[PDB]
Amino acid sequence: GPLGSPILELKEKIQPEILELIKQQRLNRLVEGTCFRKLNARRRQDKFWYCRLSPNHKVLHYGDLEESPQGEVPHDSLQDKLPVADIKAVVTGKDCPHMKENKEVLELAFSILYDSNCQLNFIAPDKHEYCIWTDGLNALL
Amino acid sequence: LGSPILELKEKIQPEILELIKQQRLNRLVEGTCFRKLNARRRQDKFWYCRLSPNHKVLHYGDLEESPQGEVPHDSLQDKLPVADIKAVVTGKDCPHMKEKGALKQNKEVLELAFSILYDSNCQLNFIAPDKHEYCIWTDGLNALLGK
Amino acid sequence: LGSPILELKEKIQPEILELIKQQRLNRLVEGTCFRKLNARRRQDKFWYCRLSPNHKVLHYGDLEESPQGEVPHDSLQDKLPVADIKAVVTGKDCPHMKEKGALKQNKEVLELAFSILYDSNCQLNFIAPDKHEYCIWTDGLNALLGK
Amino acid sequence: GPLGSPILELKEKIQPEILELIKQQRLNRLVEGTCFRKLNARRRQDKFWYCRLSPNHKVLHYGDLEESPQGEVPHDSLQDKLPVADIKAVVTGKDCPHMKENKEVLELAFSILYDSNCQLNFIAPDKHEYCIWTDGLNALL
Repeated sequence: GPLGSPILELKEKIQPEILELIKQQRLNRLVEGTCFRKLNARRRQDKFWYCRLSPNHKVLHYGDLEESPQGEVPHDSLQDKLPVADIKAVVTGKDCPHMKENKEVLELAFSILYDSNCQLNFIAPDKHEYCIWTDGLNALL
Repeated sequence: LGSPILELKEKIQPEILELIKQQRLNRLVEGTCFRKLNARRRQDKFWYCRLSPNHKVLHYGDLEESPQGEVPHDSLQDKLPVADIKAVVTGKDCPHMKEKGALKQNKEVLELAFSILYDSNCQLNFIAPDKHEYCIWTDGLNALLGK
Repeated sequence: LGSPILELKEKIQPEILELIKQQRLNRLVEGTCFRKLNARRRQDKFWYCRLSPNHKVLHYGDLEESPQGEVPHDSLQDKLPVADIKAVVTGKDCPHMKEKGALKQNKEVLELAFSILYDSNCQLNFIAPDKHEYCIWTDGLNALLGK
Repeated sequence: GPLGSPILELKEKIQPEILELIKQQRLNRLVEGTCFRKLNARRRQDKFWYCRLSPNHKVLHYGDLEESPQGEVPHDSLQDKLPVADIKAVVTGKDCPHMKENKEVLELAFSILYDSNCQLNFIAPDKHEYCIWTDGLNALL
């Protein structure tokens, strides 16, 4: 009473809540993160590099790992960081600066462009990890 | 080619918005019995309005009483093609809420009033029987038009 | 450890059912003004019933008129702890729909009647003002109890 | 009119439709399928083996591939088939008959038990494919 009707709550409440929870889940995939292999390591062992979103969603954290992790990678421990605010664009495939030259690698390549003319270049280990980053970056941006 | 990780954004999310949208519209397909406005002595005092199953036309027609069963789309005299709708207005902005003489409405019914403007001179004027039917129509018409 | 492919079943699906559930319950938190039953000459002719924000207690109390603003939970005389509810009955199975004398209800209101049975002798008896409020209460009580 | 209210459609319509579409999506992941490497091939090349659900959801189809596919694998072309009706159980990890003996492989192992005491044993290529099969089999069963 005496105005308004729960008939409205499908559009006014249920719909935005569902969009929000799907948004949050696209972002939480990034918070969890991905371990990438250091492809040009020429160390005796395999070397790894981790990238993940901070818990408040405002900062990318990334850095070298001595081993592939079997659990959570604390973000503050990683060497490097990138304010999400400082991201200009995400580019994909042939558009990536490290891809100017191979059909399968192009499907896995993405780059984050930031600042002056800086770029954080990736080659995802598989198409699921690739989709996690590109979809999560779309949500973020 | 292309991971199932994408189907939250690309499949589940639009299919959920489509379900919600279709439900808002199907509430008008069911339709509503309205009190007839400017009804003379001895004329039918009700009329029914419902959206066609394909969501393309509003069917409507007078009724002698509030119906106990379903009123099929085809049995209603009149059609208003949805494409012909200019706008929906509510409350004080409805022509039937601007009557000055014997046709004036009680102000008590202001929160219940809406009109569909079509064809740059015409209205379908409504007074909802209640606030829930009001919301069915205004929310349903939002879905049919903008959102 | 453990893929994001699982979060359709394990995260999105339960969070959607929880949203829907919480909405059905929050419709009772808003509550409804009911017509007072067996009201004597000069007694308050309305009463309000609403669920506590934590969904644990039904608050209710008499009102002199149908309220224009919100009726806060705390201002209502009486509490019925949800845990104390045995059952919900409807229509012909409501005690107030079995009255034989001066307290009998018009049969027209049968589809609007429901009662909450509590404490193995007591009822809160309701006649919903309309079919939409009826559904708010019956659907809301289903969510509070079974589903 | 004159009975019922759209207030009911959250519980009676929206809720089951959403469960159904999520069900359908867990099953469609299987319809698309997964290419598995033939780990004990000792052919000159890599050999592959595909497994997928039929479009009507009633039959598993699987068989050897000469190459990793870059597209849709028609199900009728695959050598073998398994009525879903004939599936007794899905077992996981240490419970798998091919796992009686290695923490990372156990996380990827699953077996479909069918018929007499038959078993179709798998080692998923990655944790995403593993989850696609186990979640999809749960939906199916």
